[PDB]
Amino acid sequence: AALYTHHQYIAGFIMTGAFAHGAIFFIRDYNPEQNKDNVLARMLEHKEAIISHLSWASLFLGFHTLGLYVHND
Amino acid sequence: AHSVKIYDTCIGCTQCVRACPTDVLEMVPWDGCKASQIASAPRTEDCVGCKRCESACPTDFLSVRVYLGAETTRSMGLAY
Amino acid sequence: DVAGLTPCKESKGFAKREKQEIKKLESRLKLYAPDSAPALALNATIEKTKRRFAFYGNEGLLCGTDGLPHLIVDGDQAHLGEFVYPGLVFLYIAGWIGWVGRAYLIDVRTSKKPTEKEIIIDVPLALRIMSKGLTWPVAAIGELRSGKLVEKSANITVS
Amino acid sequence: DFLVHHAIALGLHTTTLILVKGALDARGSKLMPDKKEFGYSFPCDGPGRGGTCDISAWDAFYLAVFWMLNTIG
Amino acid sequence: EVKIMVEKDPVKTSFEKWAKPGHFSRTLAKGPNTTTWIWNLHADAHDFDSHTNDLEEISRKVFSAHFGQLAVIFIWLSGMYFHGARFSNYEAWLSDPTHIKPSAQVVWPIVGQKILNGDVGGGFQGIQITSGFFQLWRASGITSELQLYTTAIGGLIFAALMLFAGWFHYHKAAPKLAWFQNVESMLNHHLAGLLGLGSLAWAGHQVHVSLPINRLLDAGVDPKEIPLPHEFILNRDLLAQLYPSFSKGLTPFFTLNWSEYSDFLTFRGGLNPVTGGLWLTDTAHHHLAIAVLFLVAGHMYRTNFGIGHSMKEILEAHKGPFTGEGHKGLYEILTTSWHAQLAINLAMLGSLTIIVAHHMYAMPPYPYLATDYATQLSLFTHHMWIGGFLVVGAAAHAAIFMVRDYDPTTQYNNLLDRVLRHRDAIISHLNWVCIFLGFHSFGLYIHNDTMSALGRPQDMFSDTAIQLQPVFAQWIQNTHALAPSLTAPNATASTSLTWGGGDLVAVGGKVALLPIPLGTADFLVHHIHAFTIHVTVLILLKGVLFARSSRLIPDKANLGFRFPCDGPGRGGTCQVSAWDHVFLGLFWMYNAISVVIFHFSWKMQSDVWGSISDQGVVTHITGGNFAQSSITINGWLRDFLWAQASQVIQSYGSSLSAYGLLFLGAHFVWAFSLMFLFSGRGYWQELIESIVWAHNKLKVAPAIQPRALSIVQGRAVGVAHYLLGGIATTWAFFLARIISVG
Amino acid sequence: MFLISWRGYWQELIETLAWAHERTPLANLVRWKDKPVALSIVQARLVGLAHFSVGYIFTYAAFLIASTSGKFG
Amino acid sequence: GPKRGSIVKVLRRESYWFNDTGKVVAVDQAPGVRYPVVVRFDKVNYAGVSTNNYSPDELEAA
Amino acid sequence: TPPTLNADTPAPIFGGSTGGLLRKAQVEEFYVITWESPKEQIFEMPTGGAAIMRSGPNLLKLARKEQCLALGARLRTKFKIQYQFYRVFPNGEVQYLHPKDGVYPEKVNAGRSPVGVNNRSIGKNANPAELKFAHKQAYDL
Ligand code: CLA
Ligand code: CLA
Ligand code: CLA
Ligand SMILES: CC1=C(/C=C/C(C)=C/C=C/C(C)=C/C=C/C=C(C)/C=C/C=C(C)/C=C/C2=C(C)CCCC2(C)C)C(C)(C)CCC1
Ligand SMILES: CC1=C(C/C=C(\C)CCC[C@H](C)CCC[C@H](C)CCCC(C)C)C(=O)c2ccccc2C1=O
Ligand SMILES: CC1=C(C/C=C(\C)CCC[C@H](C)CCC[C@H](C)CCCC(C)C)C(=O)c2ccccc2C1=O
Ligand code: SF4
Repeated sequence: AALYTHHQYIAGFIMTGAFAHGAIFFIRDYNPEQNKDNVLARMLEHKEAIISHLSWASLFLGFHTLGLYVHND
Repeated sequence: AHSVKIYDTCIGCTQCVRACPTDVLEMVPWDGCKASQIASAPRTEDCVGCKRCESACPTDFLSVRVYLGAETTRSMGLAY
Repeated sequence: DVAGLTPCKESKGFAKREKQEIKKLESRLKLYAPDSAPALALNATIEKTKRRFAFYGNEGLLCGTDGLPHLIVDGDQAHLGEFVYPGLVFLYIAGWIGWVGRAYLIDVRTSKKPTEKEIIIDVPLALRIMSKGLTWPVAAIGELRSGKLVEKSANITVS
Repeated sequence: DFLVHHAIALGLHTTTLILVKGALDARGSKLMPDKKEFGYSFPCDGPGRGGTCDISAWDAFYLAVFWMLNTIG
Repeated sequence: EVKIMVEKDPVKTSFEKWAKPGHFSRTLAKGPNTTTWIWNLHADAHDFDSHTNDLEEISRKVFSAHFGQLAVIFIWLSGMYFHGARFSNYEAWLSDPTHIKPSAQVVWPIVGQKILNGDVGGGFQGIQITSGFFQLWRASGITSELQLYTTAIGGLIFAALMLFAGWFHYHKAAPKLAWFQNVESMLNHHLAGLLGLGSLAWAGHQVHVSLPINRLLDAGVDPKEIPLPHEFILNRDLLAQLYPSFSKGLTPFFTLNWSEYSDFLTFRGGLNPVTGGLWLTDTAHHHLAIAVLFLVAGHMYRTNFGIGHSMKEILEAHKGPFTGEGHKGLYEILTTSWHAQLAINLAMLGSLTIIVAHHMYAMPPYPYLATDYATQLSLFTHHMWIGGFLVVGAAAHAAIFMVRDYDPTTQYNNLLDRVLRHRDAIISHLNWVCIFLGFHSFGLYIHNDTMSALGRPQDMFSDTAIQLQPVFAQWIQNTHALAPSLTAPNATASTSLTWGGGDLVAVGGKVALLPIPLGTADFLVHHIHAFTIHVTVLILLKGVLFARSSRLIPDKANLGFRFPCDGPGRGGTCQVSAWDHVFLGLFWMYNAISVVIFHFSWKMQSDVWGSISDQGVVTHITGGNFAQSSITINGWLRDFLWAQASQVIQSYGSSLSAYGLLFLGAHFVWAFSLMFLFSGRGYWQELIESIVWAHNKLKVAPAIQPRALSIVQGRAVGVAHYLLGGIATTWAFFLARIISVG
Repeated sequence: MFLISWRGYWQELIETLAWAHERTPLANLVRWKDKPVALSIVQARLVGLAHFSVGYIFTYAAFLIASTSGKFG
Repeated sequence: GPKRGSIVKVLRRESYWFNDTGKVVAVDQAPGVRYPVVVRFDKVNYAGVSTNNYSPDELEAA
Repeated sequence: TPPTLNADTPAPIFGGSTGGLLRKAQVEEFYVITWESPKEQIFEMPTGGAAIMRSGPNLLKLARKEQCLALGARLRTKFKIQYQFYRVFPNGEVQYLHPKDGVYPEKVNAGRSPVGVNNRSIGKNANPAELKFAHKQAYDL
C-alpha cells in the first residue's frame, strides 16, 4: 500500500511538472517564425477546439458520475 | 522602478494622467491623433503599480502599459 | 448468463431481498389498527413493493451474487431495454431542446434589441419554434448538407 | 469498479483540461493578448477590464495541482 | 413641533416600472449588454440609498419594506399554526407528552420517500419536528385543533393587512422626512406602547387563561374535560376554585393591599417538579412587573406637551477631560443616516439573541421542554447562529456608514474623531491580545496532546495533573446557590438549577437539570471562546476603522465600500476594502459559533442529561467523559466527532434518512465553496472564451455576452456556499444524533 | 489561511504592527534591517499550495499506514 | 480611407473585435493621423467601450 | 519656471494622531505640502481625523508622496485651492516635485519632452524568445 501510494503521488506531481515546463517553453522559448506552419504551430492555431472538447468531456463525465452516485445514494 | 510605456495609439484622452495618484504621467505635445497631445511617463521612479492608468485608457486593447519590475521603497508604498 | 450473472427470476438472493423488506414492513404495520391511515399507507407500500419485485423478474434483468440487478450496457439485443432504448428517446428530447433553443437564438439575433429579447422572451415566436422543433433531425441534417450549420469567420484572436 | 474508473477518468480529464488551457493560453488570450511579455508567474493585470485576477499560466498550474491531488486521492 | 406629516399620493401605482426589469438605478436601466447585469441587478436591488440621494424617498422605501417583511412573517406564523392544526399529532401528544414525539409535517407518498413518515406515536406518521411549538401551545393553554385553525386564519388576515399598509403608506399616504426624524416620540411609543402594553396584555392572557388550564393539566385531568378558556372569564367562581384569591375581586389591586395576590403572583425559583419548566404563576408576575417598568420608562423624552427630556441636551452634557468634546454631534448622526442606526440595532439584537439562547436552556420556560433534548438543543443552536450573523451585519453596516455617510466638516466633535485618530493603537493592542489568547488557549491543548502522545499523562493539564480550576465561576455559582437565604429572602429558591445549589429534578425518567460542575476542561474552552470572539472583533473593528483610509491607500473612501483591490501594486492590495473585512470575519464568526455549539452539545450530553432509574442512580448519555477526554484534540476527534457521528451515517433505510442524505449534501456544498474561494476571475474568463468559440462555430452565440463573475461576487458565492455547507452539516449531525439518542 | 485571505489585509495589519513596535520604550533599542511586508500574491498562493499538499500527503500516509499495519490486512 | 456607413471587418490581431464587423462613423482626413478610421461595434469589450479607431490598412473586408 | 521656495509658514490646527511620521522620515525622504486659503474651513486629513486649515498660508508635512497628491486633489476639487509639495532629505535638501513647470500634468504645455513613448502599436512587440541571452526585454526597443 505504501509503495503504490508513494509512486502514484510521485507520478501525479511529475505529470503536473511536465505540463508546467511545456507552458514555460511556450512562453519563453517558442519562436513563431522558425516554427512556421509545422504541427507545433497548428496546435496553437486551433487550441479553442481542443479546450472546448476537453471541457465537454470533463463536464459529461462529472455530470453523469455524480448523477449515478447520488441516485444510488 | 516599474516600466511604463505609451504606445502611439493614445487619442489624448488625458484620463491616464488624471487617474495616476503619484504625478507620474503628464501630457506632452505630439501631433498625430486629433489634438497633438500624447501621454508621457518621466517619473516612473514613483509608480507603485496602481494600474489605475490602464483602467482608464479607452483604446482597443491599451495604449499605456505598466510592467512590474524591481521593487523599491517608493514603489512598495511603504510609510514606515 | 453474460458476465456470470443469473436472471433475476431465478436468483435465490432476490427472494431474501424481497422477504426481508416485506417482513420489515409488516413489523412496522403491526403497531396500528387495520382501519387507520398508517395501516392503509403501509399496505399500499407493501403492494407497491410486490408490484415492483414482480416486474424485474419478468423483464429479464440479470441479478448479482448479492441479489441486485445489473445493467448490461453493451448493445446486447436481449438487453436493449436498459441503455439503448431509453438512450434513443433521451437523445431525441435533448436534440429537440437544443435545436429549438438554437433556432430561437438565430431568429432573435436579427431584431432591433436582441439583448432585450433574451431577458424578456416573446412567447408567440418561442412557442412557434418549440412546435416546429418536432422534426429536428430531418432539419439538422438538412442544414448540415446545405452548408448552413457552421460559420467560418469566427472572432477568436490570440497575439 | 465501473463508477470509480469513471471518476478517475473525470479527474484525469479535468486535470489535463486545466494544464492544457494554461499551456496554450500562456502566450496570450483575448483578455490579455500580450501575456508573453509579462512572463510565466505574475499576480494579475489589475482590477480593470472586469477583473483579471489569477490569470497567468503559473496560476493554471497552481489550480491544476489541486485536481491532481484529488485524482490521486 | 411633533405632528403628523403625509404627502398625498406621491407615487402612482402601475405596471410600467414593473415591465422594465432594471428601473431603480439609471446605470443599468438601459439593458443587459453583458451577463454581469443580471447579477448586479439583484446585488443592488435593495440598495435604497444608492438609487437616489434624498432621505425622504429612502425612508418611505424602508417603511414599506418593513411592512412587506412583517407580512411575510405573518404568513410564516399562520402556516406553522395551520400545520399544527391539520397535520399534527397535537391532541394525542397532550394525553401523553412523555411518550409521544412531536410531529407536524407529513410527506406525500410518491417515490419511496413515504418512509420519512416515521412512527412518532399516537397513531400518527410524520417527520418529528423540533421547533418547540407543541410546548409553546401547551404553555399558552391551547388544547384543541380548533383553537389552532382560527388563529391560522387570524394570521392570514394580518398578513393581508400588513400588505395593505405597505402599499398605502407608499402610494396613497406616504410620510415625509420630517416625520421619521421624531425619535423622541418614536422611543416613547415603542417603550410605553409596544413593549409595555404588549407585556401587560400577555400578562393578562396568562393570569386569566394560561394559569387555570395549565394547572388543571398538571392535576392530571383529561385535556378534553378542561373547561374552555372563556369559562374562566365569565365565571370568577370556576376560576377561584384553583386560585381563591380571585374571590377577592379587583379590590386588592386598587387599595394597594395586593399582597393577597400571592396565589397566582408568586416569586419561586426552580422548576415545576412535574413539567420540568418554570412556574407560570411566576411568569405572570414577571410580565406584570415588566409591563409597568416599560410603561413608566416610556415617559422620559420630550414631546409637544412641555415636559420630558431631549436627546441632545442629554448627549452634549457628557463631555469629560479625556474625551474631547464629548457626545456632541451624535444626535445629528443617528437622525440623518439609516446605517448608523442599523449598526447599533443589529449589534444589540444579536447580543440579545445570544442572551436568549443562554437563558432558555438554563431556565426552561415551557412545560416538558427540558425533557425533549432535541428541541432544547435546536433552540440553542439556531438562536446562536442568528446572533452570530446579526453581529457581523452590525459591523458591516457600521463600515458602510463610515465609508459613505461620515463627513468631518461637522464631525470635529472629538468622540468619533478621537477613536479614529488612534486606530493604529487600538488595532495593535487588539492584535497583541489576540495573539496572547490564541497561544495561551490552543498551545495548552497542543501540550496535552503531545503529552498524552508521549506516554506521559502526568505532565498534562488535566484535572488530575496540573489543575486550572476556574475559581471565579465557581464562586459565582456558590453565591447564586445561597441567594434565597441571604441576598433574596423572599425568593423561595435559586433562579436556576444550574447553580451548584439545589438538587435534581425528574420528568418521568430522563433528567431535566442539575448543578453543573466546572473544571479545567471548562477553563480551557472558555478561554478558547474568548480568543475566537477577540479575533472576530479584531477583523471587524479593523475593517470599520480603516474603512476610510490607511497608510497603504490614503484615498480609499473615494474608491467606495465595495471594491476588489487597488491594483497589484504596492506589493499587492487585494482584499483591502471593508466589505472584504466582513467577508473575512464571517468565517471567524462561523468558527466561534461552531465551537460554542460543540461545547454545549458535548457538555450537556455528558454532565447534564441522562435517564435516572429508581434508587436515584443517574447515568448520563455519554457517561461523564467530558471532564477527562475534552482536554486533547484527539478527544474531540474520536469521543465527539467519530463517536457521536455514528448515528447519522448508518441512518439509511430508517425514518432518519434525510439527515444522512443532507450530511453528504452539505459536505458537497462546503467542498464546492472551495472552487470559488481559491480560484480567480481571470482563469475562468479566459476559459469561457474557448466555449464561446465552440458556440460561434455553430451559430449559438448568445447576445448577452457571457462574462465571468466579478472579483467580489466570487468571494460572496464562496463564503455563502461555505457557510451553508458547514451549518447544514452540523444541523444534520446534531439532529440525527439527538433525535435517536435523546 | 493563505488561500482565502489576501494581501491587502495583512499589509495594512503589518503597517500598524510596525508602529506599535516603534512607539514602545525598552523595545526600540532593537531595530529591523529588512522592512517587514506581507507575503506577495504568487508567494501566498505558493505557500498555501505547499501547506495544502503537505497536509494532504501526511494525513493520508498516517491513515494508510496505521489502519493497515494496525491490522495487517 | 473607406466610405462612411461602410461595413468593414477588423484585422487588428490584438483587437477584441478581431474578425468582427462594424460600420464606419467618420474617417478623419488630416495629413498626419496614424489611425483615422472610426468604427463603432454592436458588442462592448471587457472594458465596456464599443467605438475604436484603426488605420485604413488595418481593416477591410466589405 | 523657477520652482517655488519653501518658507516657515504656519501649520494647520490638529490635536494629534497616530498616523503621522515615522523613523523613515529621519533616515530617508519625507514630503511637505503647502497651499493658500481665503478663510478657515474644516478639511479631512489623509492620515485620519479632521483639521482646521488657517487663513492665508499653510504648510503640512506627511510621510509619503501619495498622501500629498491625495490631499491636493481633494483640495483642488472641493475647495478650489492650488498647491505644491516638495520632498525633503535627511540632510535638508528640498526638492520640488508636483507642479514641476507650473501647469498640472493634465493640461498640455510647451517645453515638455516625451518619455517612454513607443512609435508602434502595442500588439507589435517581438516575442520574448528571440531576445534571449540579450537583456533587452520586449518593449524597451
Ligand atoms: C397592488 C399592487 C402593486 C403595484 C401595481 C405596485 C407598483 C409599483 N411599486 Mg409597489 N408595493 C406594493 C404593491 C404594488 N406596487 C405593496 C403591497 C408594497 C408593500 C410591500 C409595495 C412597496 C413598494 C416599494 C417600497 C417600492 C414600490 C415600487 C413600485 C413601482 C415599481 C415596482 C417594480 O417594478 O418592482 C417590482 C418588484 C417585484 C415584482 C418584487 C416583488 C417581491 C415581493 C415584494 C416580495 C416577495 C418575497 C417572497 C416571500 C419571496 C421570498 C424569497 C423566496 C424566493 C423564497 C411600481 C409603480 C418602487 C418605486 O416606485 O420606486 C421607484 C419602490 O421603491 N412598491
Ligand atoms: C436587519 C438586517 C439587514 C438589513 C436590513 C440589511 C440591508 C442591507 N444590506 Mg446587509 N447584512 C446583514 C443584515 C441586514 N442587511 C447581515 C446580518 C450581514 C452579515 C452577513 C449583512 C451583510 C451585508 C453585506 C456584506 C452587504 C450588505 C448590503 C446591504 C444593503 C443591500 C442589500 C441587498 O441588496 O441585498 C440583496 C439580497 C441578495 C442579493 C440576496 C443574496 C442571497 C443570500 C446571500 C443567500 C441566502 C441563503 C438562504 C438563507 C438559504 C440558501 C438556500 C436557498 C437559496 C436555496 C442593504 C441596505 C450590501 C451593501 O452594499 O449595502 C449598502 C453589502 O455589500 N449587507
Ligand atoms: C488551522 C488553521 C489556521 C490557523 C492555525 C490560523 C492561525 C492564526 N490566524 Mg487564521 N485563518 C485561517 C486558518 C488558520 N489561522 C483561515 C482558513 C482563514 C480564512 C478565513 C483565516 C483568517 C484569519 C484572519 C482574518 C486573521 C487570522 C489570524 C490568525 C492568528 C491569530 C493569532 C493567534 O491565535 O496566534 C496563535 C497561533 C497559533 C495557535 C498557531 C499554532 C502555534 C503553535 C501552537 C506553537 C508552535 C511552537 C513552536 C513555535 C514551533 C516551532 C517549530 C520549529 C521548531 C520548527 C493565527 C496566527 C488573525 C491575526 O493575524 O491575528 C494576529 C487575523 O486577523 N486568520
Ligand atoms: C493497448 C495495447 C497496446 C498499445 C498501447 C499503446 C499504443 C499505448 C499508447 C499510449 C500513449 C499514446 C500514451 C501517451 C501519453 C501522453 C502523454 C503523457 C502526453 C503528455 C504531453 C505533454 C506533457 C506535453 C507537453 C508539451 C507541451 C504542452 C508544449 C510543448 C511541448 C511539450 C511536449 C513539452 C500494446 C499493443 C502495446 C500492447 C497490447 C495492448
Ligand atoms: C466557476 C467560477 C466562475 C465562473 C462561473 C460562473 C459563470 C457561474 C455561472 C453558472 C450559471 C449556472 C449559469 C446560468 C444558467 C442560466 C440561469 C440558464 C437557465 C436555464 C437552465 C440551465 C436552468 C467565476 O466567474 C469566478 C470568478 C471569481 C472567482 C471564482 C470564480 C469561479 O470559481
Ligand atoms: C498570514 C498571511 C500573511 C502574513 C504572514 C507572514 C508575514 C509570514 C511570516 C510568518 C513567520 C514570520 C515565519 C514562519 C516560519 C515558518 C515555520 C518557516 C519559514 C520558512 C523556512 C524557509 C525557514 C500574508 O502576508 C498574506 C499575504 C497574502 C495572502 C495571505 C497572507 C496570509 O495569510
Ligand atoms: S485581486 Fe485583482 S487586483 Fe487585487 S491583486 Fe489579484 S488581481 Fe490585482
